[PDB]
Amino acid sequence: FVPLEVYTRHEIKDSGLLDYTEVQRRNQLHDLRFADIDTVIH
Amino acid sequence: FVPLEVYTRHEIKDSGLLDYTEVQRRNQLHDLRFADIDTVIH
Amino acid sequence: ENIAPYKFKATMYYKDVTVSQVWFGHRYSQFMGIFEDRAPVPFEEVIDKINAKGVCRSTAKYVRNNLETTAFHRDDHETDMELKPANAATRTSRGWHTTDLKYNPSRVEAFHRYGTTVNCIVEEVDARSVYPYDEFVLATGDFVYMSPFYGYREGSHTEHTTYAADRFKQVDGFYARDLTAPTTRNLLTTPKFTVAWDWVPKRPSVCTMTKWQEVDEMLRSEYGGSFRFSSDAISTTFTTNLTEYPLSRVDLGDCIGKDARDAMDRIFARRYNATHIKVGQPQYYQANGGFLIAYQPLLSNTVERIKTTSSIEFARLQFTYNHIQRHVNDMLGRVAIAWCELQNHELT
Amino acid sequence: HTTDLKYNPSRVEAFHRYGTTVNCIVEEVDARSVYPYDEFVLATGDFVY
Amino acid sequence: ENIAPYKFKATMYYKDVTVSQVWFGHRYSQFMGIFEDRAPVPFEEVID
Amino acid sequence: VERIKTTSSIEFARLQFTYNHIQRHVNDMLGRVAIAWCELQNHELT
Repeated sequence: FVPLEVYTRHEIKDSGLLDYTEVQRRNQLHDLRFADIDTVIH
Repeated sequence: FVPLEVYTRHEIKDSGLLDYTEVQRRNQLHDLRFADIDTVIH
Repeated sequence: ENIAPYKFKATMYYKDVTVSQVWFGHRYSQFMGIFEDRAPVPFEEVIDKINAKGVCRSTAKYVRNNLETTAFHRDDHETDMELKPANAATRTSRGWHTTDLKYNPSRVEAFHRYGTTVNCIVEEVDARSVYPYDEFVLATGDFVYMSPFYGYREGSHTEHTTYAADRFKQVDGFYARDLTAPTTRNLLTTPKFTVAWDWVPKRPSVCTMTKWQEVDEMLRSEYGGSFRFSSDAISTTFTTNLTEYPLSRVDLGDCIGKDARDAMDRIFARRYNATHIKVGQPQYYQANGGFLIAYQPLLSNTVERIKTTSSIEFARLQFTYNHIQRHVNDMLGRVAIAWCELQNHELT
Repeated sequence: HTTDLKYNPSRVEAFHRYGTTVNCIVEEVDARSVYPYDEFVLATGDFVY
Repeated sequence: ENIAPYKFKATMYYKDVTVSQVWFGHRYSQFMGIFEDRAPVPFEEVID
Repeated sequence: VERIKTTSSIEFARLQFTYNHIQRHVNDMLGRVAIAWCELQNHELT
């Protein structure tokens, strides 16, 4: 007998249309990617 | 043998108390439902 | 039953507008409010400026709270900013922004002072939709309340849109110069951004069924008024009604024929090149638990939606029990027949 | 809802102007709770303790 | 073991308050802040 | 008072049913075979 899954748990995770983890991981990288968070101005 | 599941994957999805997909789908329909997004005023 | 969403690529154009009000003390400075907003990039700005010359207009005109509002990147005149690559990060898609230093007002005395900041941004985003594909989502978390397949061509205007007619625009023969072949582009301007994606026909692009397994040899047999399809490659026995299942009843099932024919052709070439021949057209049956079986018989030379159970252990259990039952019954029949013959034989 | 056009101040000169807008809203929402049913949630995402 | 939550129906009453501050240029207008809030509807306002 | 935790897989129970059915039937048939063999030997002693 070989292992057999109708839906691997990766698919079951993926069938979710959105993902709080991924959305938060992308929407807080916003400052680093699209701005400078260190350069202070006076 | 008939198919038999203790918890159908719909239930397993539903046992989550909240849902990022549903919450976001409802909280961005807010403008359409409860306001006009097109009528510009001058 | 396919459950993974329909995934594709899209591009978001929007201008982060950031107004900040500052107070200027006698030895310090203090923010007293930071209004932020995501203005959309209008249509001709996407066509004539972003895609053509790789520049953005450094000013934002948009309707917010039922008002027409204009933002200038430093409260100065309108210019064209040279769109450039953004910083790099792990597991993030290509992005592009025109500024990276939020402008803030110069120091003055106790007066509060206001400072605008317009940052044009273009990102590539995965987009996902789920049946009935009435609206789709971006990885940023924002939504777009119109079907991914809405369009002017081919009667696509039958599909669902929730925004007015003007907000959507389809461009033919679009050429996409990266910002570092003709295409048709859907461009939508929701009150927060402008999303763009390559228009495609619906029926050939989605499917409510997924090729789950390919079986070189699955034996079909008739029993008690139903078909048993049994495979030892996966140790699984499905049961189906005698009559077929017309694909016309399957909602959105246009990939099934293509995938099945491709798989049968490839498997026939790989294994049954000369030892067997096809017999008739491929057939389709529906099994207990929702699995749809596409079956091509061989010969030796000599509308609705289908719900699929998440556990296959009924089928494997059926296969195991059937194998054991068949073998034990065969051996016990042989034992009984031998015993009978032995008695009839020792009567002498 | 009782309004659908966010009121904004009439045009004046360089002066900033402030505009209020009150929109009364009544919605029907599914609500869900989980054992031991100590607090429950609405589909809007808000909570009630 | 039941795992689906206990589901029922409820009604939310609230007032979206939206204060917006605008600047008025010599040829244009510009938002400079949009405070938003969800005020509650008091009791007798729900009943009467 | 307490709360009862339910496993998300029933395959132990179905496996138990399958094995029990097979065990019962095979044991019954083999018992019959053994008894018949015994009687045949006691019978051919003559």
